[PDB]
Amino acid sequence: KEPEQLRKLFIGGLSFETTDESLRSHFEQWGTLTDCVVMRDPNTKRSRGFGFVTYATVEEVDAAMNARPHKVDGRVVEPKRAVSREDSQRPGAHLTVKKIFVGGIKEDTEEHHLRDYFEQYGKIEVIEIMTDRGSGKKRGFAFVTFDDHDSVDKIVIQKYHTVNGHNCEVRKALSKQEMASAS
DNA sequence: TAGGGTTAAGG
Repeated sequence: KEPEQLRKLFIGGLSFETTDESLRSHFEQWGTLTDCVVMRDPNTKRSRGFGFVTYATVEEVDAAMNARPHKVDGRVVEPKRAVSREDSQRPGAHLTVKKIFVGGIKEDTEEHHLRDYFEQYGKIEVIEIMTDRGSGKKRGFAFVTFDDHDSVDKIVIQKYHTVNGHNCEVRKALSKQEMASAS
Protein backbone atom coordinates (compact mmCIF):
# COMPACT_ATOMS: atom_id res chain seq x y z
CA LYS A 1 0.00 0.00 0.00
CA GLU A 2 1.93 2.98 -1.34
CA PRO A 3 1.11 6.57 -0.26
CA GLU A 4 -1.90 8.11 -2.03
CA GLN A 5 0.27 10.99 -3.29
CA LEU A 6 2.60 8.64 -5.20
CA ARG A 7 -0.36 6.71 -6.64
CA LYS A 8 -1.93 9.83 -8.17
CA LEU A 9 -1.53 11.59 -11.52
CA PHE A 10 -2.44 15.17 -12.40
CA ILE A 11 -4.18 15.19 -15.81
CA GLY A 12 -3.88 18.54 -17.59
CA GLY A 13 -5.47 19.99 -20.71
CA LEU A 14 -8.76 18.13 -20.33
CA SER A 15 -11.42 18.81 -22.92
CA PHE A 16 -14.23 21.02 -21.63
CA GLU A 17 -16.63 18.07 -21.77
CA THR A 18 -14.56 15.43 -19.96
CA THR A 19 -16.31 14.16 -16.82
CA ASP A 20 -15.38 11.93 -13.89
CA GLU A 21 -16.96 9.09 -15.89
CA SER A 22 -15.23 9.65 -19.23
CA LEU A 23 -11.88 10.25 -17.51
CA ARG A 24 -12.31 7.03 -15.56
CA SER A 25 -13.33 5.08 -18.66
CA HIS A 26 -10.04 6.06 -20.28
CA PHE A 27 -7.48 5.65 -17.49
CA GLU A 28 -9.07 2.51 -16.07
CA GLN A 29 -7.38 0.71 -18.97
CA TRP A 30 -4.08 0.64 -17.08
CA GLY A 31 -5.25 -0.44 -13.65
CA THR A 32 -7.72 -0.09 -10.80
CA LEU A 33 -8.62 3.51 -10.04
CA THR A 34 -9.21 4.31 -6.39
CA ASP A 35 -10.11 7.90 -7.23
CA CYS A 36 -10.90 9.81 -10.44
CA VAL A 37 -12.16 13.38 -10.59
CA VAL A 38 -12.47 16.44 -12.80
CA MET A 39 -11.87 19.73 -11.02
CA ARG A 40 -14.49 22.39 -11.74
CA ASP A 41 -15.48 25.87 -10.56
CA PRO A 42 -17.57 25.87 -7.33
CA ASN A 43 -20.19 28.32 -8.60
CA THR A 44 -20.42 27.75 -12.36
CA LYS A 45 -19.66 24.04 -11.92
CA ARG A 46 -17.68 24.53 -15.15
CA SER A 47 -14.66 22.24 -15.62
CA ARG A 48 -11.36 23.92 -14.75
CA GLY A 49 -9.73 21.84 -17.48
CA PHE A 50 -7.84 19.37 -15.29
CA GLY A 51 -8.34 16.45 -12.94
CA PHE A 52 -6.71 13.63 -11.02
CA VAL A 53 -6.59 9.86 -11.41
CA THR A 54 -5.31 7.59 -8.64
CA TYR A 55 -4.38 3.92 -9.09
CA ALA A 56 -4.18 1.08 -6.56
CA THR A 57 -0.38 0.85 -7.02
CA VAL A 58 2.46 2.95 -8.44
CA GLU A 59 3.20 0.14 -10.89
CA GLU A 60 -0.12 0.99 -12.55
CA VAL A 61 0.76 4.68 -12.46
CA ASP A 62 3.97 3.80 -14.32
CA ALA A 63 2.11 1.77 -16.98
CA ALA A 64 -0.20 4.74 -17.49
CA MET A 65 2.77 7.05 -18.03
CA ASN A 66 4.46 4.55 -20.35
CA ALA A 67 1.33 4.72 -22.50
CA ARG A 68 1.67 8.42 -23.42
CA PRO A 69 0.46 10.17 -25.48
CA HIS A 70 -3.03 9.97 -24.00
CA LYS A 71 -6.11 11.17 -25.84
CA VAL A 72 -9.23 11.71 -23.75
CA ASP A 73 -12.55 12.60 -25.34
CA GLY A 74 -10.72 13.50 -28.56
CA ARG A 75 -8.24 15.77 -26.79
CA VAL A 76 -4.54 15.19 -26.19
CA VAL A 77 -4.12 15.71 -22.46
CA GLU A 78 -0.98 15.94 -20.34
CA PRO A 79 -0.52 13.34 -17.54
CA LYS A 80 1.94 14.31 -14.78
CA ARG A 81 3.08 12.98 -11.40
CA ALA A 82 0.88 14.70 -8.82
CA VAL A 83 2.83 17.36 -6.89
CA SER A 84 1.62 17.66 -3.29
CA ARG A 85 -0.19 20.81 -2.19
CA GLU A 86 2.86 21.62 -0.03
CA ASP A 87 5.42 21.26 -2.83
CA SER A 88 3.07 23.07 -5.22
CA GLN A 89 3.79 26.34 -3.43
CA ARG A 90 7.42 26.24 -4.54
CA PRO A 91 8.39 28.34 -7.60
CA GLY A 92 8.38 26.28 -10.79
CA ALA A 93 7.14 23.13 -9.05
CA HIS A 94 4.80 22.50 -11.99
CA LEU A 95 7.21 23.25 -14.84
CA THR A 96 7.75 20.60 -17.49
CA VAL A 97 11.55 20.28 -17.33
CA LYS A 98 14.12 17.65 -18.30
CA LYS A 99 16.93 18.90 -16.07
CA ILE A 100 17.36 18.73 -12.29
CA PHE A 101 19.59 20.68 -9.92
CA VAL A 102 21.48 18.38 -7.53
CA GLY A 103 22.73 20.13 -4.42
CA GLY A 104 24.97 19.02 -1.61
CA ILE A 105 27.24 16.47 -3.32
CA LYS A 106 30.74 15.81 -1.95
CA GLU A 107 33.68 17.49 -3.68
CA ASP A 108 35.03 14.12 -4.78
CA THR A 109 31.73 13.20 -6.46
CA GLU A 110 32.29 11.86 -9.99
CA GLU A 111 29.87 11.22 -12.88
CA HIS A 112 29.62 7.48 -12.27
CA HIS A 113 28.29 8.36 -8.81
CA LEU A 114 25.43 10.37 -10.33
CA ARG A 115 24.66 7.64 -12.89
CA ASP A 116 24.53 4.80 -10.38
CA TYR A 117 21.69 6.64 -8.66
CA PHE A 118 19.86 8.49 -11.43
CA GLU A 119 19.98 6.08 -14.39
CA GLN A 120 17.27 4.03 -12.64
CA TYR A 121 14.86 6.91 -13.25
CA GLY A 122 15.40 7.22 -16.98
CA LYS A 123 17.73 7.79 -19.90
CA ILE A 124 20.38 10.36 -19.00
CA GLU A 125 21.48 12.76 -21.74
CA VAL A 126 23.80 15.14 -19.89
CA ILE A 127 25.70 15.30 -16.58
CA GLU A 128 27.51 18.43 -15.44
CA ILE A 129 29.37 18.62 -12.12
CA MET A 130 29.81 22.34 -11.49
CA THR A 131 33.14 24.01 -10.72
CA ASP A 132 34.26 27.58 -10.01
CA ARG A 133 35.31 29.70 -12.98
CA GLY A 134 39.01 30.50 -12.88
CA SER A 135 39.40 28.64 -9.59
CA GLY A 136 38.52 25.13 -10.73
CA LYS A 137 37.10 24.46 -7.27
CA LYS A 138 34.20 22.00 -7.06
CA ARG A 139 31.08 23.92 -6.05
CA GLY A 140 29.01 21.14 -4.48
CA PHE A 141 26.20 20.77 -7.03
CA ALA A 142 25.48 19.37 -10.49
CA PHE A 143 22.95 19.29 -13.30
CA VAL A 144 21.58 16.09 -14.80
CA THR A 145 19.50 16.09 -17.97
CA PHE A 146 17.08 13.31 -18.92
CA ASP A 147 15.32 12.61 -22.20
CA ASP A 148 11.83 12.45 -20.59
CA HIS A 149 10.26 15.05 -18.30
CA ASP A 150 8.64 12.22 -16.34
CA SER A 151 12.08 11.00 -15.22
CA VAL A 152 12.50 14.35 -13.46
CA ASP A 153 9.02 14.40 -11.90
CA LYS A 154 9.48 10.82 -10.65
CA ILE A 155 12.59 12.07 -8.86
CA VAL A 156 11.47 15.38 -7.37
CA ILE A 157 8.40 13.80 -5.78
CA GLN A 158 10.64 11.53 -3.65
CA LYS A 159 12.22 12.97 -0.49
CA TYR A 160 15.70 11.41 -0.33
CA HIS A 161 18.34 10.73 -2.99
CA THR A 162 21.66 9.02 -2.13
CA VAL A 163 24.70 9.99 -4.23
CA ASN A 164 28.34 9.12 -3.53
CA GLY A 165 27.23 7.64 -0.21
CA HIS A 166 25.17 10.55 1.12
CA ASN A 167 21.85 12.31 0.77
CA CYS A 168 21.62 15.21 -1.65
CA GLU A 169 18.80 17.62 -2.44
CA VAL A 170 17.20 17.44 -5.88
CA ARG A 171 14.97 20.05 -7.50
CA LYS A 172 13.73 20.97 -10.95
CA ALA A 173 16.33 23.16 -12.63
CA LEU A 174 15.31 26.82 -13.00
CA SER A 175 16.76 29.17 -15.60
CA LYS A 176 18.90 32.16 -14.69
CA GLN A 177 15.82 34.34 -15.11
CA GLU A 178 13.44 31.94 -13.36
CA MET A 179 15.92 31.88 -10.47
CA ALA A 180 16.02 35.68 -10.27
CA SER A 181 12.25 36.22 -10.33
CA ALA A 182 11.96 33.52 -7.66
CA SER A 183 14.38 35.31 -5.32
C1' DT B 1 -3.02 22.45 -17.39
C1' DA B 2 -2.31 22.40 -9.68
C1' DG B 3 -6.78 19.61 -5.81
C1' DG B 4 -12.27 18.09 -3.80
C1' DG B 5 -15.50 22.73 2.65
C1' DT B 6 -7.64 19.47 2.83
C1' DT B 7 -2.95 22.96 7.10
C1' DA B 8 -1.46 26.20 14.06
C1' DA B 9 -4.71 24.44 19.60
C1' DG B 10 -5.04 25.12 24.04
C1' DG B 11 -2.87 24.47 27.34
